[PDB]
Amino acid sequence: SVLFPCKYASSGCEITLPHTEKADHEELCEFRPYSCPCPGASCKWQGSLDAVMPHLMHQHKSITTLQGEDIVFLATDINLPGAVDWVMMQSCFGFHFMLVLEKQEKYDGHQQFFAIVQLIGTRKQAENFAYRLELNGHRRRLTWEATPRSIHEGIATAIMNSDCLVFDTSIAQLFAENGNLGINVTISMC
Amino acid sequence: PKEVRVEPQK
Ligand SMILES: [Zn+2]
Ligand SMILES: [Zn+2]
Repeated sequence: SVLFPCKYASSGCEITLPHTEKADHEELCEFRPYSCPCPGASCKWQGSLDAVMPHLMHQHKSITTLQGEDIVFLATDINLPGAVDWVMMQSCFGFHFMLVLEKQEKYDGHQQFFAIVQLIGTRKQAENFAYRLELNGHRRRLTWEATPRSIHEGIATAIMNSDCLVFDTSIAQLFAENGNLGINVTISMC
Repeated sequence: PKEVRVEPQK
């Protein structure tokens, strides 16, 4: 029944909790710094939520934005060697969503793809949305639907748990044109 | 419902 201030009180939290509860809150706390939501381990930026979009605009100029709830994410050059990243932004319902495609090295020459959407917003806000990722090919279709992650949470855990759209190179070839992959992204509200 | 060519991060 002794109460401790949140470690992010200096940033404005005002929550005080029993030690039993302290870390569980501090992991979820809105006043926790946001890390750069871009894929890969190159950018080490951190800041508040309101600083994220300007950051992305200053430091990640190549990232393109599309307005609309229903768009096509065309990842080019998917067979180009290494582990690689694709990222773009989708604007709708008064929010920005980051679309990420990530290629990883798996067991042998075989590689795996992970595709996922994050909300540029809080976890609570993230709960109001759903997204759908669609791969389309000749007489085929692969679909993944879920709740977007808040960038507060990030995608490392989701991707690690296959909690996103997961497919490997052979799957990729079925849906690819040239060396490019079209991903249909549809956002909706719950 | 448009499309966007996205190149690898680099
Ligand atoms: Zn707090
Ligand atoms: Zn960054």
